[PDB]
Amino acid sequence: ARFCVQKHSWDGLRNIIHGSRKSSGLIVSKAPHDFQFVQKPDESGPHSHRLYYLGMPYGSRENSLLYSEIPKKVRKEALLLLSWKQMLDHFQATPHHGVYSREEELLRERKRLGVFGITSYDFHSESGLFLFQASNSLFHCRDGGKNGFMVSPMKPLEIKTQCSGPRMDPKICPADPAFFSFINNNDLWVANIETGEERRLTFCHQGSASVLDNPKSAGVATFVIQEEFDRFTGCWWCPTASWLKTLRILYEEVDESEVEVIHVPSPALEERKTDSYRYPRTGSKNPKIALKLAELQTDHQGKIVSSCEKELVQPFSSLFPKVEYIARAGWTRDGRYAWAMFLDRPQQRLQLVLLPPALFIPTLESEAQWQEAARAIPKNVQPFIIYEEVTNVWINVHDIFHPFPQAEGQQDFCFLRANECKTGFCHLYRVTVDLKTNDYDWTEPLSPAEDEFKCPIKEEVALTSGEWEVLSRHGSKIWVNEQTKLVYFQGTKDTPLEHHLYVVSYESAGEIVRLTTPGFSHSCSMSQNFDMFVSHYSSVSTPPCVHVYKLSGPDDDPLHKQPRFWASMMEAASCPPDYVPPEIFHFHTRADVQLYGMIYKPHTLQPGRKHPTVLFVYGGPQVQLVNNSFKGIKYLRLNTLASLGYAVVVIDGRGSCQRGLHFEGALKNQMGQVEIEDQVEGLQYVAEKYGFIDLSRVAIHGWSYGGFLSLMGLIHKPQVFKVAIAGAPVTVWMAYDTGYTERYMDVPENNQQGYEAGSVALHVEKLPNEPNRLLILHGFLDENVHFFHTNFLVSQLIRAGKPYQLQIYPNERHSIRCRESGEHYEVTLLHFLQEHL
Amino acid sequence: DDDFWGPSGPVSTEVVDRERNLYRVRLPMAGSYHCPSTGLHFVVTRAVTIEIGFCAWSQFLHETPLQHSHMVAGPLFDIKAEHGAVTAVCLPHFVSLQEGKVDSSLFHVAHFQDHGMVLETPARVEPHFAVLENPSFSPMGVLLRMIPAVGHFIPITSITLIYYRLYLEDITFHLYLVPNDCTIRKAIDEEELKFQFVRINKPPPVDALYVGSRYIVSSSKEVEILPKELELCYRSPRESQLFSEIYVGNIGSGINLQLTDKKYMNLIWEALLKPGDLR
Amino acid sequence: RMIPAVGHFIPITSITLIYYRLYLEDITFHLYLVPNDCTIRKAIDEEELKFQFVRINKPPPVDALYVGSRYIVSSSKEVEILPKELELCYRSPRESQLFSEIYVGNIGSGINLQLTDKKYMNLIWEALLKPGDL
Repeated sequence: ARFCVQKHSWDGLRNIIHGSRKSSGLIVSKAPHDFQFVQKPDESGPHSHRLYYLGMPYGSRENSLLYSEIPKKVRKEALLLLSWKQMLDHFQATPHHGVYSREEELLRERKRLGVFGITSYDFHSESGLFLFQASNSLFHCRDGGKNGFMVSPMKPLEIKTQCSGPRMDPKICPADPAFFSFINNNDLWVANIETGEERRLTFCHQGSASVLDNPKSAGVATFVIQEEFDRFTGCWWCPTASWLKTLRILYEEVDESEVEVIHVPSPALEERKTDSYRYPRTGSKNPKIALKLAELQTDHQGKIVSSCEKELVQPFSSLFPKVEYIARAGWTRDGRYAWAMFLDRPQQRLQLVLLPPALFIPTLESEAQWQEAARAIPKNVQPFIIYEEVTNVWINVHDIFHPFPQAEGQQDFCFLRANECKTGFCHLYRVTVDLKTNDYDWTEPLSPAEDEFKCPIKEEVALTSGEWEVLSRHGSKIWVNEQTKLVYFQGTKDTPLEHHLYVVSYESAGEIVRLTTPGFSHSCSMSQNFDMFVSHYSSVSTPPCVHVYKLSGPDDDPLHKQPRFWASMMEAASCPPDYVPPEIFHFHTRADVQLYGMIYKPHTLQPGRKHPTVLFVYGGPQVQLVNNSFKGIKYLRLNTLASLGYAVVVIDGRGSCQRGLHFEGALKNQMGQVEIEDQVEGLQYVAEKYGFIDLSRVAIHGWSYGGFLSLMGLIHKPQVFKVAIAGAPVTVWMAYDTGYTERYMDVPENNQQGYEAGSVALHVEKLPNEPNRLLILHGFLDENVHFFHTNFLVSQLIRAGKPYQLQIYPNERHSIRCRESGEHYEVTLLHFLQEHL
Repeated sequence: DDDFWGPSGPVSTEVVDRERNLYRVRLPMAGSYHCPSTGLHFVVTRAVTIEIGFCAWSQFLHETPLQHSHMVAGPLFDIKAEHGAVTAVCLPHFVSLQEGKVDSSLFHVAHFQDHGMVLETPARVEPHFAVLENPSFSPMGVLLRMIPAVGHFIPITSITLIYYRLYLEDITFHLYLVPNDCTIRKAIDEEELKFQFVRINKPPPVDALYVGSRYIVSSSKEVEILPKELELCYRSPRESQLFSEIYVGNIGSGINLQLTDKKYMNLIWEALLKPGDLR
Repeated sequence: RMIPAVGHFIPITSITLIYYRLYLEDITFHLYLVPNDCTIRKAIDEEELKFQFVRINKPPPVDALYVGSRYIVSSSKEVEILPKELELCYRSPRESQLFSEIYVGNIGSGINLQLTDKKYMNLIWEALLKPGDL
């Protein structure tokens, strides 16, 4: 009755994988990136907008800056497919042979950029100035405003310098586009573009070129912040110039003296040398942080006359105790305040704080002069904790925050805020708060209480509500139009499997209006004028397409402006030759909880049959595997698995994202113990609904959390899973960083019971005695989850005698990048199932 | 014939510039003409100087992301005339339809501009062309959706080209197998000419071949054959096209060149070439 | 935490250009392995024409090769290859253009020329050079 997979040779498997990748259907390899819309005067030509973005038009394997003219009065019956015009004439932006310096390659690994060339850029609208980093250094060009829009590509101008290392993180000053800033050799620098002069404002890094001896850093994000909170900057420009022209820059200075150091092999294997990282493991000490200003004054010709740098009149750690992280920070649009978001250590109390620039005084070591600065501060200057969010599960960190430029109402301060711990779901709120003052005496030090600078709420109006949530992470934002009192956002109001665009009046919280067509998942970006928007969407059965829409309608009622399809920038492909799109389903558990999923039913199926199955699994938080998007290019190996006769079952059990807090809050302090029961419950269900599932031959397979879950299944459910192929697993939980483990697992001092039963390396005696029931894969250069985790597991297997197999990827970090390591990963994957399942 | 075929009489087709194949003919009256060498058809109401020019798809496509969703379906022409001169135009396309395997709605006509490209729907699809009423003079060609370069194995009314070189009691054969396009044929003939490789005409495959399908070239007389398996794929006339080199060195009057599918070993095309048929 | 992304790679088309020069009876061949493009041929044609070299048309590889592969140039022993390997990779047009030269005294009955995959030993190309092409 059963069905036995065909046996192939090793070269045969290599050939079928090479063929399945050749038949991919000529993917674009990149969709148009972040856009910018620039209006044009109508008398200048037939077009009305110019649209700038990033992409690779299949020509080169190099992401590049492109633009397109948005026509005027396009005719309806015929589809218009906009061009992709080059903007930099024959300028390659990847380094020679595609090898990056260690700083920028580590940053690319932190951002997961798998493309070469210009990855991001900074753009000043008024001057129309483009500034970016390409090859090994900074470049800039001008197309927008006074220069007049271009027709032919033009040459980018290299910014000459005298620094040694690489110039990181360029940022154009909004108040004046003649200057910019950057990070060099772990310190901060400000430079001019016209006069070519530079200046250094921070003196923290010795430059001794040894991570061990120079721990301090200024205006740069540490590791745990980059990885587990997704903030890739440490400096921020003040958007207004104060009156000589004075400019401000808020930045942070980190002190990593007491952070534990570890060694990681380097991409140069022959040297047999390692690189050291400040890696704070769970329970250890995080670095010391602080916030500092850095003024600088210029004259009419653009010369930096003075350049000071100030600090809080009290030690940062004194005004704000129980503060472990700086999630986000920035200014308001008038320049009257600088704000930041503080997280405590258990990650259960986030709070917005508002800081006036007047609280920053120059660094005066002479105690006599310092007591003069602490005397000259105005009375109404003090920190303002506008908002505080306390939960019982954990605080997910949002970027969504939009303060309104206040008129001469000295008491009030109104802003939107996507709060999530109030109802259990991420919803927008319009909150107005009165900035109460106390007229502190900064000369005498103060030990702040729990409610020192907390200002009382005047109103708190929910704008959205229901059993759904507003997209707030992974680069999702909101667009607020203050001429019509609206707010555009993205959420899952329709169904948890789709991302749609919405709009609602933030003055009167009326009815929400969807702006995208149902049946797809949309990733869209508005215009700054709120008349056009581009949407990138797809579905399970359709590859992505990128259309541009134009909001038309009567000007008196702006809420109901109808979205008109204007033009297209990319069409679907449908991947016809060998791709059967999976089928989404959903079931209930015995605890009455709805879960979703998908199944790749085997090709060439026959009734009264049974196929070997492969329960693909990630299971970890902040990841949703089942949604109505095109999985055809991301996970196509699962289609190849199905093409041979395997039945792939994906299931997003309790713990995943996009379903609220109380749903995700099932992992708290029980990580590992609960996610498998949802996988086996959702695997036995498919045995009822469908009949081709052979529960005798059940595999399991994951990566970096599913690798951890692959091992937990084989321990807890040895009779359900025959084999188990773990990938870059997390074996011991006491050797992972603070930003992630403490969020969910509550440092071992408190959860030593759960750390024991969650670490899979401490239960090695329950693994199978029989051979050929465990494969292990890990990358050698991995710095996210180090090779130690696999290395310590193998050590525990030998102390008990259990068999295993192992595959190491020497030139691969946490993500398989080169194709030869990708092919060899899949070729060896099929071969294990072919023989031992 | 190369001249436009009309009821009154074939109009003399004068070439302006052979380095770009600029032709220009005078429609002497109203009515409906056609040219088979290009596969074009025209329906006009006056006597008008029409200007026909060839141009490669690639140089207009280098900016647009078209080529990953719609596949090139025919030769891309360039038409010039007065506005109220041409009523109907019929653009050729090599896509096979006779079995109805592919739908008759997925076709489109290209209309290039500085903005981008406009993708019109033909007024009528026919087993060898697409109809367009009242055209706006631009570079125009036929497009087919579904990116069938690897998918849908859409039938292609392909053709086969044979080129030869004698060189003192020897013979060497260049065998091209391409989609049906006048631009590709012309580019191949040009590039072969500067090598003294002259063409010889032979009936094409009378069946609908498939995209990306392998085709083993062989013969009865055992000779030298360089690429055993050709492909049936599309590549712009400005590039170089695959073919097969055959050192036939004929010692017998009839050499039966032949090609065979690789998937099902079915025989498709055969042609026996004799001496004397050359110069 | 995000699931690691396996990279996607597609092979590309390519051509192989054969050039020759005859001094008295010795032949110097110039073999070019280059991705199939337009500008590169009409550039390399002039670059070789400067040194009185000329082209000889031979079919390109049918298979789609990956960018970054290495290929052993093999023949029958009567040839001399100063570079024994070729490399398929994009190249800036205004910059230098790599090739492999071959020295042979007298061709006579024609010489074989083969490219072979370094990693798997695949015969992905061939050419039976004869004096007729000269």
